[PDB]
Amino acid sequence: KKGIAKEHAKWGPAAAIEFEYDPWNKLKHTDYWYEQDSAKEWPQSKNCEYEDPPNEGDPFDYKAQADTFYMNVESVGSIPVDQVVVRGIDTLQKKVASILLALTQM
Amino acid sequence: GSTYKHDRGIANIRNNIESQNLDLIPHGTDFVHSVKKFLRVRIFTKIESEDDYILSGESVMDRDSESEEAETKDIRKQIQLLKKIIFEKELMYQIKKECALLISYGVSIENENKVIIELPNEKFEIELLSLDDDSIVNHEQDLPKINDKRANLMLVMLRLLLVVIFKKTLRSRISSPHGLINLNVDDDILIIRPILGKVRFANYKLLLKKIIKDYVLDIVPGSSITETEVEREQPQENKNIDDENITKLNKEIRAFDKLLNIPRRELKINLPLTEHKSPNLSLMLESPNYCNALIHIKFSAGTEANAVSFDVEDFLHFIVAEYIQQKKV
Amino acid sequence: GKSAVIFVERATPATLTELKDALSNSILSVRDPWSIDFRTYRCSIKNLPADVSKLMYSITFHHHGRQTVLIKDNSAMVTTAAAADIPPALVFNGSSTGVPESIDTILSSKLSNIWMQRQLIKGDAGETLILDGLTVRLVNLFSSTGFKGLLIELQADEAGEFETKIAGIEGHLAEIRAKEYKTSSDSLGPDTSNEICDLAYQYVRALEL
Amino acid sequence: SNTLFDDIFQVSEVDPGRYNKVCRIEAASTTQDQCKLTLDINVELFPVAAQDSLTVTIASSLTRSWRPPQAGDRSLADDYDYVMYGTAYKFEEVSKDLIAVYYSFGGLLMRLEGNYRNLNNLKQENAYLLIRR
Amino acid sequence: RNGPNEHPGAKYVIRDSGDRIDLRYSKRAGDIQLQYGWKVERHIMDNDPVLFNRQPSLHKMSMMAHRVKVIPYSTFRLNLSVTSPYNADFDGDEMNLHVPQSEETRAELSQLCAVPLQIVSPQSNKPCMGIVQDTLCGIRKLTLRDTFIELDQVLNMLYWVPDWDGVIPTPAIIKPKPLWSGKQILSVAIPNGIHLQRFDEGTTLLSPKDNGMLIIDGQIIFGVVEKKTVGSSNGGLIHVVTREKGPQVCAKLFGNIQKVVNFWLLHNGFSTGIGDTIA
Amino acid sequence: VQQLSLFGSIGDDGYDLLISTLTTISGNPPLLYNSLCTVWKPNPSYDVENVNSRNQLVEPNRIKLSKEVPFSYLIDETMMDKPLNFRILKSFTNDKIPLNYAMTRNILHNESCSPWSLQISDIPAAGNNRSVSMQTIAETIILSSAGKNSSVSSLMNGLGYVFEFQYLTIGVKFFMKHGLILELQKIWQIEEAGNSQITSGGFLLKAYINVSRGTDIDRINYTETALMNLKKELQGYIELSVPDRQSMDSRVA
Amino acid sequence: MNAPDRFELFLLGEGESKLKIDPDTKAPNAVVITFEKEDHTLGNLIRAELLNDRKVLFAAYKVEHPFFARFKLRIQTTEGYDPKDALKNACNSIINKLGALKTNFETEWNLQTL
Ligand SMILES: [Mg+2]
Repeated sequence: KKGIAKEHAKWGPAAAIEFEYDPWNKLKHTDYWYEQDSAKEWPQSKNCEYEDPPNEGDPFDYKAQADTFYMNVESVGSIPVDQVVVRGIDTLQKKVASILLALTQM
Repeated sequence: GSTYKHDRGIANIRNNIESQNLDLIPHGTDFVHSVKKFLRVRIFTKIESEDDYILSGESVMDRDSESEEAETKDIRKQIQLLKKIIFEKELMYQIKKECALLISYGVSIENENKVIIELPNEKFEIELLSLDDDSIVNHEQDLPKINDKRANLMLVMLRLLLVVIFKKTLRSRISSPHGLINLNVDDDILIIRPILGKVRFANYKLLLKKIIKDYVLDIVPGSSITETEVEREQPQENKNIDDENITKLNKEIRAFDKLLNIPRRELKINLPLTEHKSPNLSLMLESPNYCNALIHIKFSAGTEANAVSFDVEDFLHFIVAEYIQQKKV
Repeated sequence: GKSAVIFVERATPATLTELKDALSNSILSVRDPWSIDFRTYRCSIKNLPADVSKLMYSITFHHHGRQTVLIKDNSAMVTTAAAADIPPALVFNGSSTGVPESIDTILSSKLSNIWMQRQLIKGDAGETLILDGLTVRLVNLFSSTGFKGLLIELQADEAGEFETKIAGIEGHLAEIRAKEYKTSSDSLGPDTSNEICDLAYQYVRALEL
Repeated sequence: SNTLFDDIFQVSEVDPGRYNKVCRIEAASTTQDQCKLTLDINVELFPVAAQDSLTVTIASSLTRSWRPPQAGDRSLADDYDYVMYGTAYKFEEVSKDLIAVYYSFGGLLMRLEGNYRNLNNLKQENAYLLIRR
Repeated sequence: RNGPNEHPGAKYVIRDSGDRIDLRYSKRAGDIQLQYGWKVERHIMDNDPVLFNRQPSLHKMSMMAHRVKVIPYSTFRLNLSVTSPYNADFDGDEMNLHVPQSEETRAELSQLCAVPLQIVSPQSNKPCMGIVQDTLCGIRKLTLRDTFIELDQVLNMLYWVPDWDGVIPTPAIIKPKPLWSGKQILSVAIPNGIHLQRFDEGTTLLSPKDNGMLIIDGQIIFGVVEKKTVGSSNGGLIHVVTREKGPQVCAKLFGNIQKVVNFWLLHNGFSTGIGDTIA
Repeated sequence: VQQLSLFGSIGDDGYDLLISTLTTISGNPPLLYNSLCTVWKPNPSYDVENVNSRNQLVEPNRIKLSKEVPFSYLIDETMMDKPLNFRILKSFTNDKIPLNYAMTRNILHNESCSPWSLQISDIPAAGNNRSVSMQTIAETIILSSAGKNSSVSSLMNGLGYVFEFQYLTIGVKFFMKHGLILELQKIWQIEEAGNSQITSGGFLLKAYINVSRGTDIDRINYTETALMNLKKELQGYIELSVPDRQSMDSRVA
Repeated sequence: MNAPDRFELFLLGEGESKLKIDPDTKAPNAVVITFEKEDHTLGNLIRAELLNDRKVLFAAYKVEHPFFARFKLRIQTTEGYDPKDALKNACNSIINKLGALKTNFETEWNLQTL
C-alpha cells in the first residue's frame, strides 16, 4: 500500500541525508570543546575547500547569516535519488498550499 | 371568543326591590348600569366652495332612547340591559381602534385627544377622545343632513371591520395550538380597523381620480380605456366552495372571505388599447396603506413583437408623454 | 420545469471560480446561498440475493424547505423535516404530531439495523446564478475524505429547447480546461407529476461511478 | 525625553576573566579627574582595547513593547557605535559631593563615580547607554 | 451515551431503587433516560483531583493530590520538580493512584493535599521541590554574562511562557544588532513584586564573578541562577515566591522556568564525554 | 417528540353528558376528525442483527403510517346528515363505514400518492409509578411520491417493510390550554375479511400534550402538571390514568 | 496498548479543521493560529518567513507537547495590516521560493551524466 514514513519508517524512501553549513565556524553557531587547540583538535570539513577561511585579523561578522548548505541525499531504491529531492521540494510546496487553501475556505 | 384583553366581563346580583343589579368587575355597580358610553361617530366637511375655511360636521347617531326601562323583577328587561352591556364592551373595541390610529400620521393631538380626519375637501370622519367614545348628555331635535346619512354608514363599517378582527383572531385560535393572545403585532392585524377604511375612502379614490387626469394626458388620441374589479377578481375571491383544511374550519374561512373584500380595499387598476396592426398598454393602482403605486404595462402586437413594462406620479406623467411618441401620431 | 446535473470529478476548490468568471458576462442577478446533503445508505440485507438490488440515496435540499428525497432502484420518495411544510389536515385530526425530523435522522437512528450510512457528501454555501429562462447553481462537494469535485445544477422554466442551454454550458467547460466530467438529465423514462424530485434525483446519476 | 550624561573617557584596562564574549572595562574621564567608570561590554560586537577615547552618553529616551525594523525611516537616536538599555540599581554616596551609580544592562554591569549629575541621574528602568569611537 | 469504551464515557448508572445498570450489557444502555438524584459512574477526567503516591510513604509529601491529565501510552507521567518529595526516578519505579468518590473527599484532596500547597514543607521550614537536572543545568548556562539570544529565538522563548504579557522586552543590546541576555529573558518567568538579594563569597554590588543574586521586582540584576537560587533552598526564589505570591503562583513558576530553560537547552544542547575526565 | 398522556373511557351512554361538560371545561366545541393508521413490520423474509456500524443495540419495531380520510370515504348515510359528531357516532356504533381499505393503499377510485405521517414510537418511559404516560415518537412527513413504484405500499416494501395490520379511528377533539388535547374516540379494525369496532360499547378517552423538548425538564414537569390538573378536575366523574407501558410497545411485540 | 494510531500524526480527526484562528487578547492586532496534524516541518518554516516580512512585529510557534501533532503560531502585525494576510503572503513567498528551487535542481540534474 501507498504510505509515508510518519506512519512507518518502511515508507522512508531516503537513507541518511547529509547536511552541513559554515565549515569554518564563521557564524559562531558552536563553541568548540577542546583541550589545547580547537583548530588542531577538531577535523577540518570536506566543504572547507568550498568556503574562504576566516583570516584571524578580522572582526566578528554579526550581520552574517546562514545561506549555503552542503547536502547529500541517499536513496533506498523506491524512488530515484533526483526524485527524492524533487518530490521532497514538491511535498513541502503542497503542504504549504494546503494552509493557503485552508485560509481560503475559512 | 377572540381577545380585546383588558377589563372585560360581567357580574350579577339581586336587590330587595326584586330587581337585579348588574355589577361589572370594572368597566362600580348601578342596577342595569349607571352611566353608559355608546361608541358614536361624526363626519365634518370643510368646503365653502373653497370660501372662508368654514367646516361643518354630520354624525350618524345611535340612540335607542334616553328613557330607560329594564324593569325591576325582570331579567327579560335585564337581558336587554345585558345586550346594552355588550354594546358597552364593543366601545372598548373602539379604544383598540384608537390605538390602531397611533400607527398613522392623521390626527392624534396632545396625547389627550385623537381626532379622525383626512385631507381632501378637508373632511373629518368620526371621533372619540383618547379619553373615550360616546358619553350621553344633549338636547334632542331632528333635522338630518347629507353628511349625517353618510356618517351612519361609517360607524357600521368601522364597527363591522373589527368584528372581522374579532373573527380572524378566532380563526387562528380555533385553528392552531398556542392560542392567539397579545393582539396586533406589526400593527398589521391592528391596523385593519379604522386604518383600512381611511385608506380606502381617501386613497384609492382620490388617486384614481388623479390618475384619470393623467389619463387625460393620454386624452389626446381618439382612443378608449377601461377599468375593472379585474385586479380584485384576480386575488381575494368571495364566498368560495373550496374551503381550507376542515369542514368546521372551512366555514369560518368562507365567512372571512366575503367580508374580506372591504378589508382588502386596494385600488383595482385599468388599461387601454388600439387595433390596426395592434398595440396595447395597461396600469394598476396599488394602495399600500394609503400610499399609492401606479405600475403600468404595454405591448405593441405586430408581426415581430416589441414590449415594455414599468412599475412616482411624476414619472407616470412623463411615461405618458413618451408613449404619445411611440404610439400612433 | 426541466433540469440537468453536471459533476466535475477531476477538480480542485478553484475550478468553481474559473467557471464562475467564464460566465461573469452571462449573468442577470445572484440570489442567496443554497445547500445540499447527499447520503448513501448501504442496505444491511443479505437474505436478498445479488439478483435484485441494494443501496438507497438520500438527497436533502435547502431549497427553502428542509426536504429530502430518497432514491432506490429508480423510485423516489419525498419527505420533509420542516414543521411548517406539514399538510394542515394531517396535523388537525392528529395523524401528525407536527414534530417531524429528517428522514435521515430516522434512518440512521431507528432503522440503522436495516440501513447503514456509507457516505455523506455535503455542499455548503452554494451560489445561485440567475439568467433568462435558466437558473444555474454551483457548489463545491466535500466528503469526510476530502474534496470530491464541483457540482452544477440547471433548473429552467422554459420547457422550450433546454437541449441548447445544456450544450452551451458544456462549451464553457472545454474552455477552462475541464476534462473528464459527468452529465445527467435522467434517462428518457421517468414521469413527472412533481418534476423537482426527479431533478434533485439525477445528482445520483452524476455521482455514481 | 532628553540626555542625562556626556563625557569622553580613556580606557585603562579591558578584562575577560573566563568570559569569551564580554569584558569589564576600566576608564577615567579626560575632562573631570573625579570621574571614573567600570563597565561590562560585548567585545565580540564592539571591540575595545586600552587607551581608546570613548564618548559615553546616558539619556532617558530614544516604555511599552519593542518594534524591530522601520528604523530605516525612523530617527535612529544613535550617532553612536554601540548602544545598551538597562536599569539603575544602586545610589552609592561615596563621601563629600561624590556619588556612584550602578547600571545593569541585563546582567552587563556598570559603575559610574563622579559628583555633578545630582540634577540628572535617577533610579529608572529607563536609561540608555551610548558609546562612540 | 458515549459508554464504557469511548474515552469521555461512563461504566454504570445507579438508580434511586439501588440497582446498578451495567452500560456494557444493558439492552437499555442507549435509551437510558437519567433522573435527578441518580448516580452516573463516569470515567476519570482531565482535572479530577486524585491521590498520587510513591511507596514507602515516610512523608506526608509521599501522597499528594494531582490534577488528572488523560494521556496516551502506558505510564504515569509526572512533572520533574515533584520527583524529590515522592523520591522517585524513572529507572523502573511504579506509583499508586487513588480516586476520591465523594464531593467531600475531593475537597479534602484539592484543599489540603494538593501539590502546590505542599511546596514549602514544615519538615525543615523550607521548599521541598526545586528546579532539577536539565532545567538546573540549563539555567546556569542561560544566565552567564556571555549568553546572548538573537530576536528569532527570543520570540519563541517568550511565546513559550503561558502567561506572557505580550510585551517584547527592550534588548539589553540595541545596535550593532539587537541582542537579549539569558538573565533578561529568564526574568519574564519571574513575577512582579518578587524581591531577592544574596551575597556569595566575594559579592560586591558590582558582582565581578557573577556571584550571588539580585532580583528586583521579579527581574534579575546580577549573578548566575543555579542550585542556591532556584533549588529547594531556604532562601530560594521558590521559598520567596510561595510565601510572597501564593502556592498556586509558585507552582505556575516551576512550569514557566522549565518551559523557557528546557526549550533554550533543547537548541543549545549539552553533552558529557571521556574528554571531560581527561586532565 | 414527547407525548405525555392520560387515558380512560366512557360508554356511549356517558358521551352526551361528557360532551356538554368537556365543552364547558375547555370553552371550545369538540371538533369532528378521523384518521386511518396502517402499521408495518420488517419484512419477515429478510433478517438482520441488532447492532449498528456504531455498535448499538437496536431493536426491530413497527412503522405507523397515519392520515385523514375525508368523511366522503367513510360515511354510511346522508339522511343522518347534520354536523353533530356525538349523535352521529351512535349511527357509527358496532360496524363499518364503506372501508375495504386496501383500495387506497394502492390508489384506485397512472397514479401518484398522498401525504402520510410516518411514525415509530418507543415504549412509554420506564417508571416506578408515573403520574403520566410519557412516550417518545420519531416522525417524518411524506409529502408525495415519485419513481416507478410510487404507491405507498411499494415504497414501504422498497424500504424493507411489510404491511401488518390497520385501523380507522373517528372522534371529536377538544383544543385546550397549553397544548392540551382531548380526543373522544372510536376505533375500527380494518381487515379484508370485514371491519369491527375495537371500541364497541363506548369511547376511548385520550388527554394529551405533545412536547417539543424532552430535554427541558421544566416544560416536561409543567406538562405533567397540566395533565394532572385535568384528571384531578374531572376526578369523581372520570379517572384519567396511565396505561400499562407493556401495552404501548410497538416493538417486534 | 495505550499507543495512539500512527496516522493520527497526519490524518485530520473527525470534525477538526487544519487551522483554528483565535485572536490574542493581551496584544493589539495579534492572532493565534493552531495547526492540527502538523509539526516543526511547517511551523519553523512559516515562522522564519514571517520574520522576513517588515510589517510583521511578532512571530513564534510552539509544539505544546510531543504526543500531539499540532502547533500554535502567534502573529502580530503593524496596525492596518492583517495577520491572516501576513500568513497568506509568507505561505506564498515559501511556495514561490520552492518553485525556483525545484526548477534550479531540475536544470542542474539534467546537466549531470551519472
Ligand atoms: Mg528508582
